[PDB]
Amino acid sequence: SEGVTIEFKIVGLNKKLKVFTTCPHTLFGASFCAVAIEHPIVQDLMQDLISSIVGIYTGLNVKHPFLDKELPLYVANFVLMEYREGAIFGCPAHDQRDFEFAQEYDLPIIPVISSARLGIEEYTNNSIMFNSEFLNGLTVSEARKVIVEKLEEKGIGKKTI
Repeated sequence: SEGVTIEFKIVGLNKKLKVFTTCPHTLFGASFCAVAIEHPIVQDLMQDLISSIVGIYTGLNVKHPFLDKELPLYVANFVLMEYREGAIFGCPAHDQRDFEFAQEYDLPIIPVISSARLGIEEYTNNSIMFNSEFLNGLTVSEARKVIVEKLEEKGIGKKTI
C-alpha cells in the first residue's frame, strides 16, 4: 500500500539504490539492504554465485542516510521483484522475514520500537520509538510522519502510494 521510496548511497558504484518501505520509522533499526536477482544494479556492475546457486553478500556496503554507519548490501532469492522496486532494508527486530536472514548471516539486531501494554497500545498510545536519534520518545504514527519530512527536506525520499 502507501509507502515511501528512500535513496541509499552505495559506496561501491555511482548508481544509488532506491528502496521502497512501508515502515520508514524503523530505518534506524536497519541491519542491511537487499535486492532481487533481476535488479538493474545486479547486471550493471556485478555472478557465478548468483546465477547458478538465502542470500549472497555483494562485497559493497550502503551509507545509512542518518547515521555514520554502513550496511551490507545483499542479493537474496527470497526478495520479491514484482512489488514496486524490489529493493528493501532489513529490520530483524520487528520482522520475521528479516530476522531469519540476520540469524543465518550473523547480522546485528537493533530494536527500535518499545511496545506498550496491549489494552492501551493501539487505541492512542502507540508504541514509543527508541534507538532512533531524533525519533526517540514519540509514537509510531508520529515517527512515520516526522521521518518522511526529514527525507523530503533533504532530498532523500518522496511519498509514493
